[PDB]
Amino acid sequence: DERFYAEHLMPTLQGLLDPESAHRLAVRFTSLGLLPRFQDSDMLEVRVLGHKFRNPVGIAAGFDKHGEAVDGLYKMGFGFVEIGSVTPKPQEGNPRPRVFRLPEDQAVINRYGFNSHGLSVVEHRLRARQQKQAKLTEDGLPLGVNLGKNKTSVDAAEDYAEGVRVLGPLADYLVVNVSSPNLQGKAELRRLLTKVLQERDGLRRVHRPAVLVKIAPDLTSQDKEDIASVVKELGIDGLIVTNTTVSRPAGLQGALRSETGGLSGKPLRDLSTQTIREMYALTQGRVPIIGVGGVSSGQDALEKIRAGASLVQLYTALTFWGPPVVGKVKRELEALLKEQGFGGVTDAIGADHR
Ligand SMILES: Cc1cc2nc3c(=O)[nH]c(=O)nc-3n(C[C@H](O)[C@H](O)[C@H](O)COP(=O)(O)O)c2cc1C
Ligand SMILES: Cc1c(-c2ccc(-c3ccccc3)cc2)nc2cnccc2c1C(=O)O
Ligand SMILES: O=C(O)c1cc(=O)[nH]c(=O)[nH]1
Repeated sequence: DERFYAEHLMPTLQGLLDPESAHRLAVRFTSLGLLPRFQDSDMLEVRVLGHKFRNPVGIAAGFDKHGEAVDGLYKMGFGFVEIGSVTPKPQEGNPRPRVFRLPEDQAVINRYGFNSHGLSVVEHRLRARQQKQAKLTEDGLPLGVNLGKNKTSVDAAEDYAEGVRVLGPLADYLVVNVSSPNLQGKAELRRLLTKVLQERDGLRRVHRPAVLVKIAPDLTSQDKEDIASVVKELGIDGLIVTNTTVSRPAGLQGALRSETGGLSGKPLRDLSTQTIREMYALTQGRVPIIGVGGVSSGQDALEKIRAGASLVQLYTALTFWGPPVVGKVKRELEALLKEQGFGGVTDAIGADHR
């Protein structure tokens, strides 16, 4: 069943379809609940900032950009779902092809360019299931919403504020995405996050989400220091670490390795894990981190948890392994936690800094 997807059904779909087309079909299948069938280990439960997560494996932003398949993503086994990026006004993104497969590297390059249905459409989609989500979140399945700016946009801070106001009420956490491959200084990021956090605080208590920043793996050491400073200063709720990389590590073998765009998957794994490690030390383990980048196995997840991530996201591994990947990562993560003498996931967060 997991062997069937990895060895036969998934390679066949890839052989028959352009990646963006296959992305669209995946979303359709998931939206209709056409999914295969592991559940409910108490070791895997984690309570980040008080909110409780049933397992720590979520679907990264970008797969369900417009909130069309949220329920089917929970049905796949994910412990939380993140949708987006959503831009305020609708925009078409970049011309096609804009998604490229690097199978020799177990990697993807994409330059979607924030194709977004827009805040209004996503709002209605989320409003159509708002009370369903309330009960889901209560039973350990929270929802996150990832916000972008429009490309023709004038005030970037205004775009993120609109997102906070329109979609903040529907979200358990919000993500200010400032790390798309397709900002000036520390004082500029302080001005943006201060506006975002102010709009957030103006929402009613039961509609007041956590606010996380999502950062690139391509930051200089000074950028990471600056983010860490502003994050602790302004009381940002967390970090998502990392987005895709505009770097092109050596030894990438795919023919399409020189396409412009963000590289995801295995070649990002350890670069992503080292940024977690770095951001966790700079914030004294005081800020929750969702680790994302190249994760496709228990060991990939545990390395990021030991590095300081309280939760992990994946995306690219789903395009190779199919929906069975979620069960696989969960099953392995529980086995290695035991093996290594951890009581649960919470016992392991940051365990590498002792
Ligand atoms: C095709 C594609 C589209 C993506 N779109 C977004 C996006 O809209 N917003 C965002 O914050 N990240 C986006 N991402 C990045 C993922 O959220 C994730 O950070 C990145 O792919 C690294 O994870 P992975 O190697 O497990 O896929 C996208 C990634 C891919 C591959
Ligand atoms: C194969 C695939 C998938 C994919 C295809 C099918 C399924 C699936 C979902 C539910 C049931 C059975 C299969 C999931 C993901 N997504 C993608 C998403 N974004 C970019 C690229 C891709 C690709 C790709 O061409 O590399
Ligand atoms: O083009 C996009 O929509 C996009 C791609 C990506 O890799 N990361 C991101 O934040 N946005």
